[PDB]
Amino acid sequence: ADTMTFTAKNGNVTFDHKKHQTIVPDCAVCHGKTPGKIEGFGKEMAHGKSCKGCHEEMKKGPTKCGECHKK
Amino acid sequence: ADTMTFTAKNGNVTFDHKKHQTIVPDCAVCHGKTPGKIEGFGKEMAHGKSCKGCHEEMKKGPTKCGECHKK
Ligand code: HEM
Ligand code: HEM
Ligand code: HEM
Ligand code: HEM
Ligand code: HEM
Ligand code: HEM
Repeated sequence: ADTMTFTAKNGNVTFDHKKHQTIVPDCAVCHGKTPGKIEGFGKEMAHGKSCKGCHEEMKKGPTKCGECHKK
Repeated sequence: ADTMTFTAKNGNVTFDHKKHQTIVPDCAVCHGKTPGKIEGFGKEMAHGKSCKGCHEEMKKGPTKCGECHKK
């Protein structure tokens, strides 16, 4: 439906945008004031606040390498 | 499901893999013998035969930078 697959040499990472919208109901959490592309998105942001950091803080969702990176 | 994102400093590239699976004759066109991770995939391959080259040769699909790279 609205799943984004981010390529990574160590295993692609599948992100269900629609599901995340259903459970994080404020776009601004991920996008600030402009839902759309996230400037700079890549490894550093994904391993920080844009992906892994939320999972770590909320104790829900993937935090170990292999939970995201699927060979 | 629905799209792949190839992160790039000059604008991420969104790629409808399923659509390409449908219209492009055989997985081997992009994957060789077996579908799996495309070793080396990146700028050189994308600007060559893996992406842009097909679009140019077959006169269908994006060949201009901004048609693929979106900020
Ligand atoms: C210590 C554990 C991890 C290691 C060693 C690791 C390794 C890497 C590496 C090497 C890359 C760059 C890939 C490339 O440029 O081809 C990358 C990117 C990425 N990682 Fe991880 N990763 C880990 C944990 C995670 C986790 C837990 C997540 C999910 C929450 C994640 C999500 C991502 C995403 C989405 C990208 C790609 C951003 C883009 O598309 O450019 N990683 N990771
Ligand atoms: C209803 C609230 C939201 C709206 C309206 C929204 C909208 C969008 C839009 C328009 C895109 C661009 C798709 C494209 O490139 O064509 C996008 C991408 C994205 N969204 Fe959301 N989103 C929302 C909530 C969220 C949430 C809560 C998260 C984090 C959990 C999130 C994470 C992302 C990520 C990682 C991308 C890919 C960014 C990129 O490729 O640069 N979104 N979103
Ligand atoms: C692009 C960055 C992100 C990636 C790659 C990512 C990836 C994932 C994956 C693979 C799952 C498990 C599969 C699923 O249930 O859909 C998941 C679950 C989850 N994520 Fe993320 N996520 C990202 C960003 C975020 C952010 C920024 C937050 C919080 C603000 C968040 C909160 C959650 C939560 C609460 C779950 C648990 C879902 C459940 O238990 O049903 N994620 N995420
Ligand atoms: C002359 C026009 C173009 C320029 C100047 C350009 C520029 C670039 C640059 C600088 C990169 C490397 C990005 C990075 O390392 O962060 C890149 C990679 C890439 N470009 Fe282009 N590009 C052009 C045309 C195209 C077109 C037409 C397509 C689509 C058919 C395309 C698809 C890609 C893809 C898929 C990557 C690889 C991103 C990744 O590593 O995942 N480019 N391009
Ligand atoms: C039905 C035929 C196809 C199958 C079964 C298939 C399967 C796959 C699989 C399993 C992956 C993930 C590989 C990984 O672990 O990274 C993948 C990624 C990819 N495929 Fe396909 N594919 C097919 C057709 C195509 C076609 C026709 C193209 C080119 C037009 C293509 C281009 C790509 C690209 C660029 C990736 C991302 C890079 C990568 O992850 O290796 N695929 N495909
Ligand atoms: C990973 C490499 C490639 C990338 C990033 C890429 C990207 C795109 C994009 C952005 C479009 C326009 C949006 C869409 O119609 O889905 C497109 C269309 C198209 N691509 Fe590719 N492409 C790739 C590889 C290929 C290859 C190898 C072929 C031929 C073997 C091909 C054939 C086509 C065709 C025929 C269209 C036209 C679809 C239509 O008219 O509706 N593409 N591609």
